[PDB]
Amino acid sequence: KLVQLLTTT
Amino acid sequence: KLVQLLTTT
Amino acid sequence: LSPEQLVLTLLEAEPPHVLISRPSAPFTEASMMMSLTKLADKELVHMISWAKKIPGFVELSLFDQVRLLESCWMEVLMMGLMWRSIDHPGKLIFAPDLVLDRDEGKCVEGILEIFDMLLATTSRFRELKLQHKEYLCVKAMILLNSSMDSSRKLAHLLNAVTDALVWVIAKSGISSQQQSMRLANLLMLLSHVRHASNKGMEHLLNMKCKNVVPVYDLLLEMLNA
Amino acid sequence: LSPEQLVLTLLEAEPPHVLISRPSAPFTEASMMMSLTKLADKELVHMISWAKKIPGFVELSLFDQVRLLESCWMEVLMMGLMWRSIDHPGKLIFAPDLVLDRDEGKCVEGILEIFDMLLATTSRFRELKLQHKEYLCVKAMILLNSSMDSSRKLAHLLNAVTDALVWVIAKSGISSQQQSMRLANLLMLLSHVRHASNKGMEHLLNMKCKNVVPVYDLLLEMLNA
Ligand SMILES: N#Cc1cc(O)cc2cc(-c3ccc(O)cc3)oc12
Ligand SMILES: N#Cc1cc(O)cc2cc(-c3ccc(O)cc3)oc12
Repeated sequence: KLVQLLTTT
Repeated sequence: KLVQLLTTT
Repeated sequence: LSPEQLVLTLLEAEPPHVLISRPSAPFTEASMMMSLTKLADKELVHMISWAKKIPGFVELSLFDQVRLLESCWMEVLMMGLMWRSIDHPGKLIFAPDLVLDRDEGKCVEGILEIFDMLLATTSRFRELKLQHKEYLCVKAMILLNSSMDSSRKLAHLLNAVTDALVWVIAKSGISSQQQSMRLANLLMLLSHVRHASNKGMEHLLNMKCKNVVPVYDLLLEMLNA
Repeated sequence: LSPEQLVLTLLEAEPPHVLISRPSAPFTEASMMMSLTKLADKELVHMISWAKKIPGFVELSLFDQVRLLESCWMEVLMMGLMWRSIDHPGKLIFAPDLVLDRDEGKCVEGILEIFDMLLATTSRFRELKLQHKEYLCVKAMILLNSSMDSSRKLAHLLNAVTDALVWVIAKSGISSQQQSMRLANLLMLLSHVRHASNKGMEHLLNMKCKNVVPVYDLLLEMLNA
């Protein structure tokens, strides 16, 4: 979750 | 003990 | 990038104001914890976007980006709470529709302790007349200094934000000795933020284990890590 | 009391090094914790004496003195530990004949982690080339900043030690701007010390409940706070 928000906008 | 060292020593 | 422009980028990174969509009404131990956790979850999403808007953050290794956010999230949430509460003595402005009184923290065991800690530190920032731009620098520093190639990038960034805070203080035009005194006073308050932080999470963790608060994906993950 | 006299006073107030001997045979989980708790208790006694020598400390109410010490004792112990290990990378000098290698921390469940963050913070202090005079001021600041007409007197005491730290840094000769940056860099490390402290005390309580080592009297009172 934290990771997918760090790699998407 | 803490109070003793603080006030008695 | 000058300090003034670095601070402008922080201002531009500021997350939007968040509300929990809750019709005004009294608080119980369940309705409070549920509101606080629901708010924390929404703010966490915005916190991730905020971090990415800090010049250089996305240049760090994905491993560093994740470690910095997993360790400081609660402190960053509490720093924001204190800045929102600065103009409302005696109150904790978690959100427009989530304003809590000290005596309302008595509806939840172990939280009145933390509220007092947050209200005290808030009153301290109020006394210092914390400015918005200092708030911005301080919040960014919390994220960048929560660390316990990409390494030097981090140091460079932390140094840049520190230089921005010094600059902000220098603009207040106060005495040089008073500028140093102010710099030290603001930074020493961060220990009290990190303290209310560790306490706030211990409390939340105990709450999770009891399944008292609903399941929030991002928050649950941030908490577990 | 000028900054220089405050510093000289802290210099003289420095507690003597507590001598503790390393067990004959290689450390076991229990003998290491025995050595650490035995050292902490003796150092705690000297810490109290040291505190009463900090200008204005005895003028605070007895209850403020107690809250300050209960809240920062481990932080103080570790700051001293880090200073003693400053010129010994990969080594933690708990005491003259109690030099623990990062490795020996494997016999104790969950202490290696704490040893790592302690070593990390030490390297940072080393990298900044922390000076004895700065160190004295920071340790005193740690005690006075743990507020986790007496309350007002505390604020004045903290400002006095802070003025002393600023004075020490200026005597280094670096540019005014670099003095601000050094002040910021040093204080930003208090967060890391406070963090390690939290883990350290958490770990000690863990060990006590596990019955890995007996913890009583002074040490125990400080643990419960
Ligand atoms: N205090 C406190 C506290 C205790 C707890 O169990 C959970 C939470 C969550 C928050 C919280 C939520 C949103 C913020 O912007 C700041 C703090 O504060 C908490
Ligand atoms: N690391 C660690 C650690 C873990 C623990 O359970 C107890 C202790 C006590 C100390 C300790 C003792 C004396 C010092 O001058 C500094 C630190 O370190 C500890």
